[PDB]
Amino acid sequence: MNTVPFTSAPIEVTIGIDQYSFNVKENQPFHGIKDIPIGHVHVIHFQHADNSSMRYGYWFDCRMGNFYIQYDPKDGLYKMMEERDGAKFENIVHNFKERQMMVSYPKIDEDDTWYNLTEFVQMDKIRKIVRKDENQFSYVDSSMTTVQENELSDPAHSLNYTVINFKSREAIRPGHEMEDFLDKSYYLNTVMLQGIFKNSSNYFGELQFAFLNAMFFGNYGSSLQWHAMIELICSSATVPKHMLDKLDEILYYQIKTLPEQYSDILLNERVWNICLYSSFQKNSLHNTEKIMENKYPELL
Amino acid sequence: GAMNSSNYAELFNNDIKLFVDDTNVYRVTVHKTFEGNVATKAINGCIFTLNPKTGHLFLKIIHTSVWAGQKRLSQLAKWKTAEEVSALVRSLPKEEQPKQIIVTRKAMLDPLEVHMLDFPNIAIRPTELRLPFSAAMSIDKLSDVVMKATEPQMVLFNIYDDWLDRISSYTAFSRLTLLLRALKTNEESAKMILLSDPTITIKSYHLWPSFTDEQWITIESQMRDLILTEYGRKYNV
Ligand SMILES: Cc1ccc(O)c(NS(=O)(=O)N(C)C(C)C)c1
Repeated sequence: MNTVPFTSAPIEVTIGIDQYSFNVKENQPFHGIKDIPIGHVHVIHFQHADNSSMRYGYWFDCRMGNFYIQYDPKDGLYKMMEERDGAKFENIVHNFKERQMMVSYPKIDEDDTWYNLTEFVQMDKIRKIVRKDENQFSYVDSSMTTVQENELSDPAHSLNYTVINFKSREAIRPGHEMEDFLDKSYYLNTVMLQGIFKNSSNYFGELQFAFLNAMFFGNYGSSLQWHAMIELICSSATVPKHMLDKLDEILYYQIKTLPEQYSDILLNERVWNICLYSSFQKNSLHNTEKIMENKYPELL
Repeated sequence: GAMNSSNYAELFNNDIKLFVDDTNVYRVTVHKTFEGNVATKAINGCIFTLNPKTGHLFLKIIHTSVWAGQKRLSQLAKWKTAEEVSALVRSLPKEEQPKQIIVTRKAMLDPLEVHMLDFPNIAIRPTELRLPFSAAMSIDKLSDVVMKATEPQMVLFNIYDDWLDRISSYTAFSRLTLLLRALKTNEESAKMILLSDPTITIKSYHLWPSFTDEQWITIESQMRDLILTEYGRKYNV
């Protein structure tokens, strides 16, 4: 079990840790989050009470270093930093635990939600989508745009998701125009899986990361990316059976976790109705179709 | 953007463009089988690809053999149309290639876009207009070359005959659309108008009769009457 210490909480803020969140009042004696499960990436995220504009946060993995939060009054945000002096850090954390000034990561024992949402998400891949190589952790916020959004403007602050475009030369073999457009298996299996992602685990990891950025930060380009990766599988007639079964589980837990009151903006009617009812894989997502029909029958 | 009433004059500027109409590509007769089921029999079709500024018509004849052994023919027809249009563009010298292609039906947008990926600077555009190009097979010489074809074939026509010697391309296209609208609404009447005065012949190298300027005004008036009439005979007005 690991810990992220906060030097202080000078401004009122809602703090999220994975799917949990709590309200911290201005200058409340809050000094961080303990008992964070080892083995998973995590995200710690922020929404200021004064300006609900800009949700922002940090993806990290406690195995990769000792990280803490300290408010910067010049840039106006809670920043993650790495403490390189391990002895200093353990000492800080031990004092704050003794004074019981930390919240406990509030995981229920039966609950696999976070595992299920981050099963394929690796810090190393996150850091290639979010390029900032001097830090071990990655900053994301509501306004960051994707490389594909920038093609259609600050590259250093971009989300370098794998570009997917169904009407592109990469997606369409010369002389297979109709075939490849109506059945995207070539693009999925040869171009993306064999060529770019190398395996389905890295594909699912990027799909899961995109969803989580859409959900936690309202990041619109991430939502586009999530739906694009779903649609590419669903519009392929030929998908490995293990991938279809895993996709059904992935989407099931994503739909289960989505705040009910955000479905209108975070779910694309066309993609889901197409995937569940028209695509080649209309019959292959039983768990996802059942939860969607019981939780969001209006969208469909 | 889409082509409509408001930007109609763009058709006659000096940017090369083509209309593509796919409504006669896949043509069938529907009939009963010996068992009393229903079946289709394909007949020859054509892609109607027209430069509205010059009147040049690239009539790609679609022979029924292209459908042999294929499924989902109405869907295939759109992709076949896009393949042939793409092939046509590639066959033209660079300085003759169009800057825009306007499809008369929106279902042609994605097939043509995918086939034209090599031509990113050619704009593929829909239209809000309800254009009458389906009636092209009511022009006897076009119908005849399509039905007689024994193999895939491209035939080049000028659908304006020699009109551009005396009128503008705006006026030519407007005349063409009026003739085709008439032929589409009431083919027999429209055709009676065009040929009953027998002294006005169709030159061997033309599609329409050799009307004088004055005779064209009379003809155009008769076609407008026809179209309003049939609009009454249909709506009872
Ligand atoms: C919370 C935390 C973690 C790592 C750090 O390095 C610091 N620096 S400090 O805030 O300067 N500090 C040592 C304590 C008085 C708290 C604080």
